[PDB]
Amino acid sequence: GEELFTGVVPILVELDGDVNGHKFSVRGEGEGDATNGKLTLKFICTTGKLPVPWPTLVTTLVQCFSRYPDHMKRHDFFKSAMPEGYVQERTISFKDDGTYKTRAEVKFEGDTLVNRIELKGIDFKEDGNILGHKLEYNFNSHFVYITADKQKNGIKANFKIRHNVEDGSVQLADHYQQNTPIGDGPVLLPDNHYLSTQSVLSKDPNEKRDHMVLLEFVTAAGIT
Ligand SMILES: [Mg+2]
Ligand SMILES: [Mg+2]
Ligand SMILES: [Mg+2]
Ligand SMILES: [Mg+2]
Ligand SMILES: [Mg+2]
Repeated sequence: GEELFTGVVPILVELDGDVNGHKFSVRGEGEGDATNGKLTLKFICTTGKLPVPWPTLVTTLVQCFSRYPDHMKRHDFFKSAMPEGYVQERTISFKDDGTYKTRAEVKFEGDTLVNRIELKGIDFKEDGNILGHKLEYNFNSHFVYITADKQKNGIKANFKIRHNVEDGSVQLADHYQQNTPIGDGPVLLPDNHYLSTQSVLSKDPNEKRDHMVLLEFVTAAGIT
């Protein structure tokens, strides 16, 4: 799949969500560039006002675009499954609050790398940090710790996302993640390694809808 990730690649993101009964959709459009490890995307709430904070959806809203050092190019599970793609499933547990269960299909449709997601959020506390919109419109940098799954012919990741809250606290969102290939093949099963992740959130001034502009930089490390 590498050759598919030389140069820039256009991206489409689709997310249908339901959190404590509130239903919504998100559409994301942009460009990735795995040589650099760089995404630039604009997501729009296609259905109205987003019932949850934009930052809680960042990890859900294309890890195939991780810049992999040449001395690790063989541990790049994500790229090795293209163009056919992968299923990405997570349990995201917000500390002291609800849980997101997500299922996404990531794959090429022609030229465009597509992310189509269903998200279901349960047990969210009314006027918690999430439903009570107390989270800052920013993001921190994280480590995403990956290991292979012999059995599923795939990988597992595990990381804790730290969301800044308006009172200066930190809402942890614990992430367990499971990826399995779609198409038929053996795929690249990595020894233990991580992704170093960095992200910046911003707004487009001439956009009258509720939206999120995202810049992300990701590179893989942990192997010498
Ligand atoms: Mg949509
Ligand atoms: Mg290198
Ligand atoms: Mg689901
Ligand atoms: Mg309960
Ligand atoms: Mg971290």
